[PDB]
Amino acid sequence: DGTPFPWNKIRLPEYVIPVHYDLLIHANLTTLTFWGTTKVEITASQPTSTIILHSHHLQISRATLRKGAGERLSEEPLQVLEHPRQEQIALLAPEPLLVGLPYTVVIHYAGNLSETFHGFYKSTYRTKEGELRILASTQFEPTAARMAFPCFDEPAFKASFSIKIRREPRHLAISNMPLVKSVTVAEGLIEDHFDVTVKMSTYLVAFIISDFESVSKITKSGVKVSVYAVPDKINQADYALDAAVTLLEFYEDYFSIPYPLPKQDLAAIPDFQSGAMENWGLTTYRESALLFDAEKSSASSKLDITMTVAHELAHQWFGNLVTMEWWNDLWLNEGFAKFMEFVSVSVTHPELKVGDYFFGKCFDAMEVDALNSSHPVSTPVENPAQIREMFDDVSYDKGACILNMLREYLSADAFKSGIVQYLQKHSYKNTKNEDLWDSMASICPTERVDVKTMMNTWTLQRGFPLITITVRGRNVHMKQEHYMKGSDGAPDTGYLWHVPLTFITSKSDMVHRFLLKTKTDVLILPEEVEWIKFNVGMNGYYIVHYEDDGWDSLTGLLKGTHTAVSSNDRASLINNAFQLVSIGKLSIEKALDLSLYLKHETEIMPVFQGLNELIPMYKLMEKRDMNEVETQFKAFLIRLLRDLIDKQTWTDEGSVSERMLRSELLLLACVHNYQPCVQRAEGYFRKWKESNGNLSLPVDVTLAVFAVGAQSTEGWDFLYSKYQFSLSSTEKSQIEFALCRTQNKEKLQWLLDESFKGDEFPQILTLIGRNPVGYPLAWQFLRKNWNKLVQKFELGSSSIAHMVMGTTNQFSTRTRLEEVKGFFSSLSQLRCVQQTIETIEENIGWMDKNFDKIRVWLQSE
Amino acid sequence: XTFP
Ligand SMILES: *[C@@H]1O[C@H](CO)[C@@H](O[C@@H]2O[C@H](CO)[C@@H](O[C@@H]3O[C@H](CO)[C@@H](O)[C@H](O[C@H]4O[C@H](CO)[C@@H](O)[C@H](O)[C@@H]4O)[C@@H]3O)[C@H](O)[C@H]2NC(C)=O)[C@H](O)[C@H]1NC(C)=O
Ligand SMILES: *[C@@H]1O[C@H](CO)[C@@H](O[C@@H]2O[C@H](CO)[C@@H](O)[C@H](O)[C@H]2NC(C)=O)[C@H](O)[C@H]1NC(C)=O
Ligand SMILES: [Zn+2]
Repeated sequence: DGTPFPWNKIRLPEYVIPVHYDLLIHANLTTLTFWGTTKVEITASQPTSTIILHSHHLQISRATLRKGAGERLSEEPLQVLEHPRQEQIALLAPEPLLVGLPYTVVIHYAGNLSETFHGFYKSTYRTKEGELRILASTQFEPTAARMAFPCFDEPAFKASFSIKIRREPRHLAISNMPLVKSVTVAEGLIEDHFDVTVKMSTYLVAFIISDFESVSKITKSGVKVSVYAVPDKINQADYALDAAVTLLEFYEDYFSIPYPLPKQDLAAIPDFQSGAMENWGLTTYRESALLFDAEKSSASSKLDITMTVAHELAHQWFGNLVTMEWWNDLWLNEGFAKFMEFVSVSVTHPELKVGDYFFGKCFDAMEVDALNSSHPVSTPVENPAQIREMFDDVSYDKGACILNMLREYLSADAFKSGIVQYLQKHSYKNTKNEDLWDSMASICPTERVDVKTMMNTWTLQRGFPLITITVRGRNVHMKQEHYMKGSDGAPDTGYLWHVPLTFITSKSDMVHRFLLKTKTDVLILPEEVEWIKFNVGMNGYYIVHYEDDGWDSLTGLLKGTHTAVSSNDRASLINNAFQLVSIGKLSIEKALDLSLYLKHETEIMPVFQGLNELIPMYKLMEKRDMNEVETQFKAFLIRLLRDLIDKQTWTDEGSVSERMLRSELLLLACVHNYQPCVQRAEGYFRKWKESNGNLSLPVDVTLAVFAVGAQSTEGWDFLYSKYQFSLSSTEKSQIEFALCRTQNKEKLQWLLDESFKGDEFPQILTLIGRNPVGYPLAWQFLRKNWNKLVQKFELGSSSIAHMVMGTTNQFSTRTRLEEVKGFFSSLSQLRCVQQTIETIEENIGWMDKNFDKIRVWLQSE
Repeated sequence: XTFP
């Protein structure tokens, strides 16, 4: 007979809830199969003779329903129906269950270790001898626990878990809780009974069967922080371990809540596909994201480790102790951890200077949000798997930004208290979006803020506001409007926000709050002010525009003192100035006059904003006909940066931000023939060539000295003979970019032709195309060899898109737009080409708008 | 995670 699957919803019925799972997993890492018995204690809220749960790619051997114990213990068999399309299964009982009476489902199943790195999946690694060894691991977010064991796989059905793993003596098991006892079950078997967990969600259950070494430390709370990894690299886990300990202590103090587990394990999984996952008690990480080698694997690796560990541990409280009711609030989760990365490291590891990274992330978030193709942070997910791919990390970065704006509006300690009260009222339970806001509002400043209503305006609406300030005596007029950057058409939305404005004036040094809830509002000051500046600290997720002569007074403030406002404040001024120059509300003059202040600037964040906005203008001018203005603009840029370039040292000292800036400034100063830098680089290059590479060169200056070393054929042939032998990335790609900065077009065509046959060539085509002398060469070679090229690199990835867009991204003249369209017609290819043609048309537009102005501006000075 |  045929039985209709007794359920037609996407969510599980709400009236049958589990209490406690008893999981027995028995996996075989050489057969790549694993069988299991799971026991689920359940309670029915209503009478029903069917139980609906999740199971995916598991052949249910047999399932039974037990009730009671002792003389009353009863066991019935259960009929099993399977709805694979929905990843569901029904268990049909002969007589309906009794409301509130406890039952126990027992399911015997088996499956295959997943190759797809989802669920209970297999991973491999090679020891330092070539011996290939396997291990099994889990990745359940968002809904893959269905694959390791049947269950109510929704994050609001929290249960306890009693996990038991059958493994060989060779292996070693780890899970969320500590191992209580190991019992020899059979000849080659060993059962690891892990402690019973606290009430948690399914997708955070984790276990690992591996042959890992570990290194452990204990915090003041007695928590045992251990880092597991492969035996070869385990001497690379000291740093991550100390960071985990420090950050665990920080989080215990900040949340005023003890870490809710007895221990905490950071596992370095080989070829990890998700970067890291916050399994309660057993956080997993890509190898590169957790381990640190003496020979610097990267100048930014030792910071990625700290930010990763801070995020993953932040989730141990916010997210696992208190978890979202449904995936439609996952954004908040990823927001908080991401914001906590900033709050925590900023205190724990002050030497890393995480602030620059975080605020740059906010800049990128706004840049995306300002476009028509953007979505609000909070979106109703009807299926977690279908709409978990639609969500993008930029949404989560917004989330963190918004949360920072909020933390700064409300007192910092007010925010902290709201978090403490949120996590205490809701431990071991599930929360909605609005619950955090409600907890935020009930905090008293040591006017009610009504955080709920305000926050809804930022979460439920795409985009952010542009804020315009007009000052007539003591009357400060404020305007808000959806800042939409798309210049195509005139579509307008009535979006309004609750903007938590913050300002400072030339008189009072104190920060002033003002919550703009309407389109227009007026704020009265005690006395006239020399100048005023809104969005103090760059924390709020908006941009201000000063009407009348405000921009003048602020430009004068910067040029006169510039320390009057904070480093971030100056970075904000630059960013907003140019973004407003884009939407036609500020003269390009005003923006350049502003940038003039940059001769005194020492901090990295404003200098980088200024570079981000000034370099592309010069890059556009490179493809331009006349250089009589291009040279003048490059001269203006180097006059700007002359003091800052001189200030820098030729080492690898400082934070990631400072090293990156050092590299940029030195390579820039040397690529435009700055006497001091060119001569020093030639000196380093001579000494390097004398030893044939034996002499160590600072990795931050190697790009400058190699870019100068490829000038004359003498150094160029040397660098080519050197790159031939090298395979390392830092060793080879730096020399590659060096050889691509040559004033000898013969070497250029030689490199093109030879690299076509696989000498690398994907990036080489672009890095050669964006060369001032030979940029037409790279665009003309792609037309005659396009068929062979597309054949070699097929479709997808970034090769095709990086070399098609790279060769046509900085085109200034319309004569070249015709040459792009007449090419791509003769042939996600269409998407790449459409983006490229659109950006070229925008280039010609910006030229038409601003070139004649910039020329005149470059004269007055 | 990705942070991002
Ligand atoms: C996964 O499946 C594989 C098989 O596909 C399975 O591997 C086999 O396990 C058995 C049991 O451990 C192995 O047989 C043992 O080999 C060791 C090492 O040589 C011997 O020491 C053992 O002999 C002892 O036990 C005998 C019987 O009790 C005694 O007579 C003797 O005195 C010893 O004390 C025993 O022969 C076998 O070598 C492997 N490999 C293969 C190819 O069979 C593995 O156990 C499975 N793992 C899980 C977790 O299910
Ligand atoms: C894991 O995959 C294998 C196939 O790669 C499955 O093996 C099949 O099992 C069915 C039913 O037991 C047989 O009729 C087929 O002949 C088997 N195929 C092979 C190639 O052996 C196996 O069933 C999968 N694991 C589970 C738990 O279903
Ligand atoms: Zn996260």
